[PDB]
Amino acid sequence: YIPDSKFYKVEAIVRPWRIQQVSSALLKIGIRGVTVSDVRGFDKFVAKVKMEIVVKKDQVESVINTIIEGARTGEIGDGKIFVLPVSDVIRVRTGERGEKAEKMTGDM
Amino acid sequence: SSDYIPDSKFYKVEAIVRPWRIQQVSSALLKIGIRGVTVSDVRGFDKFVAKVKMEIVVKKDQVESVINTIIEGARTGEIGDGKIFVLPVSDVIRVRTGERGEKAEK
Amino acid sequence: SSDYIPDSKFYKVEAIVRPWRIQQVSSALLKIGIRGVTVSDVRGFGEDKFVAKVKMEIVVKKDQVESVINTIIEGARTGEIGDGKIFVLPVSDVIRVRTGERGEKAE
Repeated sequence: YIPDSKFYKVEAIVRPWRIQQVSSALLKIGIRGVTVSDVRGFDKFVAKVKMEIVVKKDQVESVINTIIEGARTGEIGDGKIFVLPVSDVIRVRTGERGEKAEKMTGDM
Repeated sequence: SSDYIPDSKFYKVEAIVRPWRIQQVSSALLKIGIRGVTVSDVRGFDKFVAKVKMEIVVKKDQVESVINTIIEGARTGEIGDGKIFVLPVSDVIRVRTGERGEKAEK
Repeated sequence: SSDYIPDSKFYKVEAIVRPWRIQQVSSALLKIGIRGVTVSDVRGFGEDKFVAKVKMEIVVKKDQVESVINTIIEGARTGEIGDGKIFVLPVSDVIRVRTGERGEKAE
């Protein structure tokens, strides 16, 4: 990927009713945590949700594929996935940084 | 300089602007042929100022027209008009088809 | 290292933290002269059960990043599981809407 980076944010803008399917699919590949927020596409709007996950470079393709598995319906309006370089990941609780900081360690 | 660092094929143009200027920005962007803007409610400084984040991912060569157009739609002249951020995007994937890169952009 | 990869003039510091720590993080940043933090509500899905968090975003110069990280931790840390994470992403440029000022003038 260009830019090259140790970590990447995978940002998926998908249908709100596909949250659980994407989340469950990610869990199967060891991605235990996703961050979700409400967004609107074009007072007429289309409701979407942004799903954000930060992973190591070697996990990006698996994450993309897994999100598609959960989010795809075959109908126009399935959304888009963006990949952005992440220079650093820090765990607030411990100050751990990098690989020691990327995994989600919240309660299930 | 248009040669943004880091170099990337795509960039996210992220604008934090006044909530009431969103239709104006969207319309202005439509006038230059750009669609697919995503909008979300954010807040700046339990007292807050309501703002809207508008996000559009485009090719490197579209960035300057997008910046100019957002300003055109969002500027009022008063303090609090907001800011625009440009961030490198390594790839774009259309969920429906699996198309990647330029095919997936619009 | 402070020499972040990718190398960039600016970086977005993105903190996903406990909602009740907003005021402490904002105050702490103010104490080091940092203003212009933007916040939004997010849901940690990782019945439709979730954890409420707030995403705090600030775009700063490369040389402000370490102070910003440390200050956010100071404001947001409780020591208990669930304090959240900070992400750092390169930002190629900042533009002020009112003036059209770019680069450091805008940031």
